[PDB]
Amino acid sequence: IETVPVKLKPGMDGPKVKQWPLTEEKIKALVEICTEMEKEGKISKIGPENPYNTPVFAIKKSTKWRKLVDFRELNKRTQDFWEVQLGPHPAGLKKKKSVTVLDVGDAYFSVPLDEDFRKYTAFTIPSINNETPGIRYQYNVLPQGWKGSPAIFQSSMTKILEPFKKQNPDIVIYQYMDDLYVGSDLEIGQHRTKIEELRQHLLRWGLTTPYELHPDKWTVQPIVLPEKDSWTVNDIQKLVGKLNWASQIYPGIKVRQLSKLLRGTKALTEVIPLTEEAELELAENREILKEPVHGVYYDPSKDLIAEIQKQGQGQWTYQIYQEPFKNLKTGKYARMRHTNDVKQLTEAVQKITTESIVIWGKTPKFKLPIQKETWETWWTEYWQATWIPEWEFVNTPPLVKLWYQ
Amino acid sequence: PISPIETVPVKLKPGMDGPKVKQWPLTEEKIKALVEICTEMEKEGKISKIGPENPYNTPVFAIKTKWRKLVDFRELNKRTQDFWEVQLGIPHPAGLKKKKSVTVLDVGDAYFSVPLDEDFRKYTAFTIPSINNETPGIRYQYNVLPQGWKGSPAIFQSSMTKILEPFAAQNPDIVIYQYMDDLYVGSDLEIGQHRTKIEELRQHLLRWGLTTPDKKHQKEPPFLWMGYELHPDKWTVQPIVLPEKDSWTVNDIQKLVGKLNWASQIYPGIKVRQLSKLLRGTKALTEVIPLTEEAELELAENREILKEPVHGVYYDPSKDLIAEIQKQGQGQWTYQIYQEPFKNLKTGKYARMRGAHTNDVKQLTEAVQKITTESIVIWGKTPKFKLPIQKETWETWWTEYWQATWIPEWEFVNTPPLVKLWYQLEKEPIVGAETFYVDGAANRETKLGKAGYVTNKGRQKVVPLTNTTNQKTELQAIYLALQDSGLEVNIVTDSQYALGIIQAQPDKSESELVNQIIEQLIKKEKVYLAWVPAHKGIGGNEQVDKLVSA
Ligand SMILES: C=CC(=O)N(C)CCOc1cc(Cl)ccc1Oc1cccc2cc(C#N)ccc12
Ligand SMILES: [Mg+2]
Ligand SMILES: [Mg+2]
Ligand SMILES: [Mg+2]
Repeated sequence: IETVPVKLKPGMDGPKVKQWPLTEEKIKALVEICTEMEKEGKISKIGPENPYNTPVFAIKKSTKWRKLVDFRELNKRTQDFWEVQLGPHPAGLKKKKSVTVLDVGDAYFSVPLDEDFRKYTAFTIPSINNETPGIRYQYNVLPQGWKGSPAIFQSSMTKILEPFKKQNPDIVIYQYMDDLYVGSDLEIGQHRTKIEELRQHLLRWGLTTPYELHPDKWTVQPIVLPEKDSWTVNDIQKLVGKLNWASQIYPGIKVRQLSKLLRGTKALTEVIPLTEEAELELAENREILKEPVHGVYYDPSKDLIAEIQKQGQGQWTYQIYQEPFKNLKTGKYARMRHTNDVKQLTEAVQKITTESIVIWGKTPKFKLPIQKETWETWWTEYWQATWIPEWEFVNTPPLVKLWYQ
Repeated sequence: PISPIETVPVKLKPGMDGPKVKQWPLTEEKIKALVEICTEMEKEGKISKIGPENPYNTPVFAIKTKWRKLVDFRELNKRTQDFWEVQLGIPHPAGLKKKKSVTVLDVGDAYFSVPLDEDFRKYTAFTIPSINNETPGIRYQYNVLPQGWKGSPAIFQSSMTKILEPFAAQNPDIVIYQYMDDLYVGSDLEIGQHRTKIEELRQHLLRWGLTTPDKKHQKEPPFLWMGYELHPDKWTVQPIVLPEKDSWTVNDIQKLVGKLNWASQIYPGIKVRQLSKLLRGTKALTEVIPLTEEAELELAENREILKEPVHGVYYDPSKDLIAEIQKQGQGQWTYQIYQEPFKNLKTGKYARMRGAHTNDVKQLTEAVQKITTESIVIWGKTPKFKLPIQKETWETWWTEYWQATWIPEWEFVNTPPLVKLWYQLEKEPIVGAETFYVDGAANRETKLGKAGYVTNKGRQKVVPLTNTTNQKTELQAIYLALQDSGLEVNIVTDSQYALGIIQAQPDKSESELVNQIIEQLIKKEKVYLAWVPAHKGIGGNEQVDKLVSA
């Protein structure tokens, strides 16, 4: 009933981001959703004296349209409030064998928002062909997607969960945005049961809830060298190039014995027997790549970065790092195709972002291999998460596709 | 007439106070004009005479037959809060739905018909000068939205939306667009009752204080609107006039690409690429820019097309939306959108390179993207595409392309020029083809350099190069190996720069060298291009390096 005061950082004005144009089908969906949110008191119409704006999108998490607000700009502009002033990430969640994600964002609509801050939540439902000024609303309650909402609701969440963490001391519960991450070491069937108890405990305390992960299996992919029956000059040149690249990372790699096999000016297609010294050197280089890198630590103050490469045939490689060549994690995502490139990239971005949330508690900045406007047009057609990471668009063609392959 | 509409509250930007700009003195005729305008405005409640305690002022002037009062709100506008930006875009004629009847109402004195927040009126104070400051001047303030104040467009539109809502509620047949101080009303009623519904809306607005033009006094078709001509069955742009000049300034060229851009939304085939290249010398808008031969040809071709007249049709939501694209050459593209085969909603162009080197399929996909974004804005959906490229061509490209790409539903239309891959690099080295180890180098100071090769058949060569960079020489080495090889060649380079540019498989470039390489790659049958790290003694590569360095 009483509201928590909320402030923006020093000398920071609210968000003024532009609403992206939408298909008639997404607009009609937004107008229905908002017409009902207005009847329930959750949002109210606003007048021209509010200049603020945050973009909104319609997506599907099912057959029922859902509304998603891009509070990325408002989040940067409140961040001291929800990063310093309020809310903590546990290191053991990546270790559990099962982790289930529970959407608990509907709990926020039970809590009024500071009347002096509501103007900063303004958003616009666009019209087609600029026929009419968009429909303009702001929020009366805590909105999904604002980093303030979990921070304001934290105390209530601790009270509702405290019974359950009593009964189950070895189960880990981490909150990020509108979701709860619940990790056990239990057998799967026991795990889903422990999850069901928590849902029922949540529901009977007035918190409606509508995805299971296994961080045990994640890892950093070791670099893999080919194994051929007959090598040509081209295969040795590729092999020497890849190993040359890998030695910015692993120091012990040697190429002397391998490149000796190429002394002279030889035809690319010429079969070169792998001498014994060369073969032993290659064999040693395969063992060096088995180990991991040495001095690669997560710094919580620095941004996480995810690069992604298209490998064709539905495979995408990714690396997460904070400083170049110093990968905290690397991976390859696969798609059992009826699929397309944007569905695949969009899906990969959500996996990487979840993985990043579980491991470090924040989302990485993506370097996406796609044309900006193509991304801006189709990303909602497959987006199901309720958060939105930062991204930029790399237009330089990675020639390192082959290496991370 | 002033409105019993509620007022929007208004604040100055935090920590700012109201303007105090002194009133410049005026001629006794201008001073008499303002006294008579202000008393007529006082009578209608639009302004009120204020005491002496108001500390604010904004200069006022007069001009002309009918004199008009004008106020300089620059200083107050700098001090008032920001508002929700009023509509920037405007409706596009190709998006208007066909309607049997359409009416245009101009709201008169629109801003002066709307009340202004009470607490904010003090900051509008102005002053009519007394002759030779003999006595004090007359202090006035506004009670309605001033003309030229920052808030007026947004609060007037806000007020007009609210006013219309009750009338729209009890008339779900009529369609009302608002734009500036106009309303455009469309229906499919019998022109008689449509004249009736118009008369009702007029009276509804007249009750809220909004005067509207007497029927048989309201504009008639075709409407000159934001550079358009709107006929009841068709639309087109207003006539375009491209100057003839012996010399051209930067400013003259901007005005020229401007009008052509405008023309291209309905005149198929407009081109501006060679013209806009001229303006890469963005400088003083006065700097005279000598014209290119390609710019002369472009502009001439444009005048040819502007000679015949063209029109677009309006939109019918039940019919499909369709986009067709044709190549224009030299990297320029043209497209039409339509529902019925020769009745275009609109047309447009696309010429961007967005990079030094590209190829046709990438540009076609970019063109499909620009159309997709435009269709959503204008109609709220994406069209079906008819495109001059076969599925095999596009599938092969988008599958090998490192970047992610969305392929709409489209159909092959067989209308040359078709879009094709002029060449394709080999994916595997070529047996029985000579292997060229290439390299180049230049002195970063003298800018002199050399390109050469060393092959497996024992051939070697070095060519001298003047005023070049390490990067250009590395492509020059590749060009040399193409020139001196048979129809199949394996080339090996240590240049990531040069590899990247060729692996991307361009068919068009800004580089004369790269265009030459492209010509060579087309004439070959099989080319394999391979990379090795420099200065690692690979062999082949080591010998060209020693060669080219000596
Ligand atoms: C005249 C023929 C025509 O447009 N037709 C048959 C169909 C589309 O038009 C409309 C359709 C509707 Cl549902 C409402 C208003 C319309 O008309 C205008 C829509 C937007 C801006 C306008 C600007 C002016 C001026 N000046 C006049 C009319 C406008
Ligand atoms: Mg918005
Ligand atoms: Mg460009
Ligand atoms: Mg070199």
